[PDB]
Amino acid sequence: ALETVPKDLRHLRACLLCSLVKTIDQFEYDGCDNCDAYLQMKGNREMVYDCTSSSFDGIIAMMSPEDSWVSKWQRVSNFKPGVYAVSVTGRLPQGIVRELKSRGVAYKSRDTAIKT
Amino acid sequence: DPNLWTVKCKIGEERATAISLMRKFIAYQFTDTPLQIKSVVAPEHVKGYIYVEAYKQTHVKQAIEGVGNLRLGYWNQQMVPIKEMTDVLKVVKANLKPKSWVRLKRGIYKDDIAQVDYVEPSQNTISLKMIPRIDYDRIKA
Ligand SMILES: [Zn+2]
Repeated sequence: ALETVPKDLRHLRACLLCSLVKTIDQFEYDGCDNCDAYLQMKGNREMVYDCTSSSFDGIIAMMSPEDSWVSKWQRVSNFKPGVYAVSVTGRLPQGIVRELKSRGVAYKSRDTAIKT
Repeated sequence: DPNLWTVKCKIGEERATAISLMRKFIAYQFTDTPLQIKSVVAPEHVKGYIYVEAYKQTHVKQAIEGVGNLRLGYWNQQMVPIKEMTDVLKVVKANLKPKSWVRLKRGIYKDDIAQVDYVEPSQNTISLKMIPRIDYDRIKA
């Protein structure tokens, strides 16, 4: 859709769960689409900087996760089409990751990149 | 499994090409001439060409028609082996973490190592640790 596509290249962040790369205005207005009920991101800016982090590289034009090897490798087949990444460095604090497992949400590290 | 093709592009324009392709796909997806491309990879370390995922070469050949940026890489479509389907996504250590060491390019402390202290969420300025090198106003006039 036209709401997930980034509008302006400047000031762009990325999520850590599904690695959704969009513009800050969309994050403040729309927020994480693939995970909204379990993240509570729409309607505030503090949570955006809390969970999402700008430390990420790589961009991929995901359009058919159901039929794509990259989606299987990145484990993003059960997500909506959009502009994702391949390496998001960061880790959520110890106050939000706890409730994810209780509600039936497995928290995995999307930072597929290597260190040294 | 689908194949990954390579197409040449201009140097310094990779995110713009990606967003333009996304806009074209979103605008020409409910028409009689959709795009069969699966995805495109634009690594940050590379600068000068982009990748594209598709089964046959005719798909990407007919999918990049009309764009004025990929005109250069239109008469040749190279195919890479299947072993190169996993090294493109690899990244060697983004690169923004506090209490880390970084170097400077401009200023006076050129080609010197420093250390980060605090990061501003506004994404406009960042602190830095460094030992002064000035002469304390004794040599200069
Ligand atoms: Zn996410």
